[PDB]
Amino acid sequence: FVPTTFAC
Amino acid sequence: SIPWNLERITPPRYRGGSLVEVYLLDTSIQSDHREIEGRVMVTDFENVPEEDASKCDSHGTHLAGVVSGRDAGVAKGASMRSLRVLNCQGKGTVSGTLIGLEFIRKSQLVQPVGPLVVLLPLAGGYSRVLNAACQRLARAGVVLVTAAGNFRDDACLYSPASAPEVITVGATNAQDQPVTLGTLGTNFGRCVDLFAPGEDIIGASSDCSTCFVSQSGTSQAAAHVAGIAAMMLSAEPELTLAELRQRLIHFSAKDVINEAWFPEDQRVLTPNLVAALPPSTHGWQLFCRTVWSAHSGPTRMATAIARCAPDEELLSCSSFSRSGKRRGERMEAQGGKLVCRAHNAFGGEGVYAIARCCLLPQANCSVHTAPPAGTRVHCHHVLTGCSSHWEVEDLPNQCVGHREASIHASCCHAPGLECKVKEHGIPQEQVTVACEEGWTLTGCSALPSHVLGAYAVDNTCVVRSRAVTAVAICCRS
Amino acid sequence: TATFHRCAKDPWRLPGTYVVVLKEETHLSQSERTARRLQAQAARRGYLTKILHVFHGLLPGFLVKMSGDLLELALKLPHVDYIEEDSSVFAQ
Repeated sequence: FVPTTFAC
Repeated sequence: SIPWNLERITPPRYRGGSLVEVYLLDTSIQSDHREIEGRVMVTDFENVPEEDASKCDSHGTHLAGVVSGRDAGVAKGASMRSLRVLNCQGKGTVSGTLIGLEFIRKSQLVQPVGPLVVLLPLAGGYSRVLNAACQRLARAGVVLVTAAGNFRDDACLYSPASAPEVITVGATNAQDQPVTLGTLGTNFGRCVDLFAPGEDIIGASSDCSTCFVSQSGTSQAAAHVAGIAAMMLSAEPELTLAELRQRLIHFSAKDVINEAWFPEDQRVLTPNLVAALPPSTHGWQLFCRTVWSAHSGPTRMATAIARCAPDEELLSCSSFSRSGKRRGERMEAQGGKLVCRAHNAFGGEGVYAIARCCLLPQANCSVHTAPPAGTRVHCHHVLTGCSSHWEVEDLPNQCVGHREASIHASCCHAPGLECKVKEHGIPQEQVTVACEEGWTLTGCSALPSHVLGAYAVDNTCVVRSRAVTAVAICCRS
Repeated sequence: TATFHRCAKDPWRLPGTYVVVLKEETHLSQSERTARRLQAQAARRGYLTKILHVFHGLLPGFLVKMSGDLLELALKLPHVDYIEEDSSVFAQ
């Protein structure tokens, strides 16, 4: 999961 | 060497997207990445809110790569066009999204091409206007695929996920289970159409022009279905949205999700399907799908309505309430078309209407009703479905109901259609009876000890109670 | 008969900008006139407004930057179906 993926 | 997700969507027998164009609404993208170079056209449409570079284009670049990437893409051929509606923080607006969708429709009117697929890898809360714009664009003949949302929550509370006519996609992992990450994870519930791989998905990284990164999310899942849809529409360009949706359901892996992962009330509502590409094996076949209504709510005279698409026939109608406080269901015409309506009982929390909607050309279908007599009615034509409703607070091409209930038979003239009825009963929270392989469940009901309801799950008829007998009507060419 | 809607997720609301959605068969010329009408009526009340976009092709209507004070007035304009406060969407 990367923070560019909300709200991971 | 094959990424797990691309193997997962590969069917048990096998041997694109070029006639189709896939629009992407997302962050900016690194269009020179070697996965996608020459395959993505950047429109330079941009409508984004102010913030509040590798990072600016990470999300969009990865998803363009999932759809069309030459090494790790689903639809390796496919042409894409990108619109920028998400800023460097991955944030957009409903208005910006509307303007983007409008831009796509205007482009199409000015320069018509073939089938269009629009991937909406984004979510906000339920939005009336965003849902309406999606619906209107779907009705104009454009296919929309969206992320279910990443909040481990009911997708009906989010848009465009909740939007009628849009294909909404949840995320499953390498073990085919719904993705969960703490209190976060794939959304679920009756607004989700199917699941697809959306954890540990390798694709283009905007870190460098040849780099790759694994990302997770329901957008990655939605991107698999956009790719699969682009391939399906290249092979069969005339598919209507309803025909495409029925194929996506039909070619999915079934009953591979452990529904224990979902909150208890969402289990019955959430389709247990993981997307896959159609096999090389494919003559006409009967496709049916189960359509759950919105919950009626608790008003004493509340009704829930489940509808089929214009090109589908309603072959049966069932209902379900969790309390069992229920007045059953009936098929009623509406704009010259049959819908499934379910009735709440006095003091009931509400009910669901559950349609079985099927692709049956040349069908002439009708309803035969008998008011309370036990009570019986038959197709005097093949019987495809029995329903029953009552107005009281409590209790062979033939349907049989309770003596105090009205009983309704769905009867179709459909030559070339063979149907049979399969029964099973036991002493029981749930009784179950499945059609035989190659047969399509058209109807599911319980013989008239206190039943909560009945519903088709794929080709299995499920009856829920508090000597219960499940009855499946099964048909084939 | 025109209704107002805003995001149930309060942190995701974006007050101060509204999508004015007009009835299905409304023509672009009518949307433009309705927008100008809002701005004139607002101006007489001492309010600045900005028409950011006029929608046509999917939904008729317009996007307007204005104080929510004007919503009762805006809901009474001709052709209005409903008005929605703008809100946030996010990469998934």
